Amino acid sequence: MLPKLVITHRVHEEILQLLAPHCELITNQTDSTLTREEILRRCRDAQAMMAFMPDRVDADFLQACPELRVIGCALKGFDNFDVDACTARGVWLTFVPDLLTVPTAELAIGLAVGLGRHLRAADAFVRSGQFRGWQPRFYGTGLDNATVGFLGMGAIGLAMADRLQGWGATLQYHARKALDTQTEQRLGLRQVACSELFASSDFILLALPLNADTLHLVNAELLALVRPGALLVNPCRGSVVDEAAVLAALERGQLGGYAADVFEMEDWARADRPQQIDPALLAHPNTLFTPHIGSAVRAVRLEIERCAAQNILQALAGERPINAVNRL
Amino acid sequence: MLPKLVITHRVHEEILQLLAPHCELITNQTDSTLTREEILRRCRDAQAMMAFMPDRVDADFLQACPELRVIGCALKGFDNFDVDACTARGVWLTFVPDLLTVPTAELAIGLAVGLGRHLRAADAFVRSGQFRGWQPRFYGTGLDNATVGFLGMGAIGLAMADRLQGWGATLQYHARKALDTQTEQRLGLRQVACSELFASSDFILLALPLNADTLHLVNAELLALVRPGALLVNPCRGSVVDEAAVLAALERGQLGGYAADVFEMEDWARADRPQQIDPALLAHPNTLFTPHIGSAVRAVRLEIERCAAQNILQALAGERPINAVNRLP
Ligand SMILES: NC(=O)c1ccc[n+]([C@@H]2O[C@H](COP(=O)([O-])OP(=O)(O)OC[C@H]3O[C@@H](n4cnc5c(N)ncnc54)[C@H](OP(=O)(O)O)[C@@H]3O)[C@@H](O)[C@H]2O)c1
Ligand SMILES: NC(=O)c1ccc[n+]([C@@H]2O[C@H](COP(=O)([O-])OP(=O)(O)OC[C@H]3O[C@@H](n4cnc5c(N)ncnc54)[C@H](OP(=O)(O)O)[C@@H]3O)[C@@H](O)[C@H]2O)c1
Repeated sequence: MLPKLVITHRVHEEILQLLAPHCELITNQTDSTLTREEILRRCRDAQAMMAFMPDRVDADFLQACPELRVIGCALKGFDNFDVDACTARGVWLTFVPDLLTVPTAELAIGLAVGLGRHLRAADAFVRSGQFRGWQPRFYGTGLDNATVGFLGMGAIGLAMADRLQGWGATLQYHARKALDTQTEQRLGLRQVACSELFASSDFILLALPLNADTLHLVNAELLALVRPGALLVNPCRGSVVDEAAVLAALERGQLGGYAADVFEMEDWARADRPQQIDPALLAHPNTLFTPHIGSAVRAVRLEIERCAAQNILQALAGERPINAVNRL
Repeated sequence: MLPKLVITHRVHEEILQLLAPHCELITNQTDSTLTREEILRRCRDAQAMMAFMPDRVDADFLQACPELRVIGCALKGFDNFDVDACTARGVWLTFVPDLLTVPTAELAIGLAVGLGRHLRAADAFVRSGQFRGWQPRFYGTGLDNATVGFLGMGAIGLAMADRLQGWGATLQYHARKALDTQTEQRLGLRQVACSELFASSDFILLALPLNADTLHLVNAELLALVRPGALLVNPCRGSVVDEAAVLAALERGQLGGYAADVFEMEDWARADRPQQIDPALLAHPNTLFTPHIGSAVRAVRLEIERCAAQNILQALAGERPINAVNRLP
């Protein structure tokens, strides 16, 4: 009787082969996301769960799954997992601290450039077959000589700052805690107040987790302070911004653009979670969107799955998992 | 009697105000490109011309405009301007050496990320209203741990190299003349043969002017060498590549993607240029295109127009324009 491991989404064959000698595998080798009800059913007598972005684990889920020893998350932002409840029940919660960082930072910079330069409309125009040569059109905003503000300066904030080093921009950030002097000085980063960040940045790049303190942090009040025409890029979590306030800011022309890889409709732990992205936001010309593909780099996804798998195996062997989010 | 200046495309009002005290202005303050016949009509008795990327000046053009003393180009690559004919006829030709470099480099890296990460299709999907959370589609290629190859290492090549410093890539390049060692070492650039560049790069970024030597340089022979899935980005000139060879390499799935800001159809000096981009190339999913917007940054275009205007004014005053491309008596 090997301990039962429920894997909620498809995994590489290499990962199944890695886990097989140690676990009874209850797998979902399809392209689909299963219902919460079905996931809960599978986990009833499970000793381990490998969880992904669409998964949500609350105190009630854990209570109904009394044999769970570890939830190994194949992600960085564990906002949909009740860590406190995991700890109270003696359940390890693990994440993937580094592997998602660089692919997400690359995408965020791609979105900043694409948004500033009208990539969406530009490509549509060429693809229409109507291109006849250069025109005095599609004039946009570049990074050279601009001020770029980072909200949050953890892994992704740092990775984005690294990647903007040759770009002729003035870099500033707001964080809860100051970056160490050497890193600040290396990256040419200046620490500013949150309001100052919004008032003086031409590009605003969000790099915050979603928690109680950051929920709707980017609200109407804060957006009212932005330089007219400022560009906002959200590769972190949807609910860090109030998308309705963002749309309003775009429509009044105070916000020059919004680019996002993440959306409020994805934040399952919210009882009042928006069920869709507002069609008016989707239709706005000053936007650029991606469907949570921040870590969707082909080579990286096997490594992410492997990280989660190794953490799960450590927990099942009675070790402290290397990437445990909590302490028991 | 003031010298007549023909400005073929829309400029900022400030530039009109700068020029008006010294020139009779014949303007095109619309978003349209006028016909060559209309431009010739306007330029017949003009002393000056401010020219843009859609313009083409050949021997015949100059012959029809015997009073022209300066053509001030609001651009860097003057491949559609016969400089030899200008020089022979005593006409200054001026360009903009540096201002276009940085915004074009920014775009090219944007195109590299956009192409590698299926940004075009990803955005189309989200906007459909059918987004249902994290999903299995749109897995792509990143720059981290990838080999990035630059063909050419002039202003744009160097600007791109500068901008990729923190990206965790292995950078290599081919040029006719190598950079010095200190620069190569600081930027982590290794010089390789052209064939090796194409056989070993995950991303290939073009940074060449269009001339006799570079016309169709990126042809079937070179594309046949690439790693399955290699991504090609062209921010320089369309005709540096053979777009038919590119399409074929895409269709067989050897070339992973092609992103371009520039197209063979724009290269007016070529008598055998295509008149459009192949519909099949436009229809291919592994592509990302922009309509020659390399320097389309609002603040930069203003400074580009200012540069062309200043050069024109210098020439009309009887002095050598600071950014003259040619030398006269
Ligand atoms: N789009 C994607 O595919 C993708 C991929 C990976 C991650 N993400 C999301 O992006 C988030 C950030 O990722 P990361 O790897 O950079 O996480 P990280 O390394 O934990 O960095 C987050 C930073 O934000 C700071 N912070 C927290 N609350 C703050 C507040 N109220 N004001 C200012 N700063 C605050 C934290 O500082 P303290 O240490 O002081 O709390 C931390 O330094 C993740 O939590 C995840 O939700 C998205
Ligand atoms: N998309 C846009 O909007 C946009 C904007 C600006 C420029 N451009 C285009 O991009 C081109 C490059 O721009 P740039 O500013 O980098 O020009 P650049 O500073 O003149 O650099 C071009 C480099 O290519 C090299 N080269 C010339 N012929 C070559 C050959 N046959 N083989 C290998 N290398 C060769 C040159 O070196 P040598 O000294 O050895 O010849 C030079 O170092 C421009 O000419 C223009 O056509 C496009």
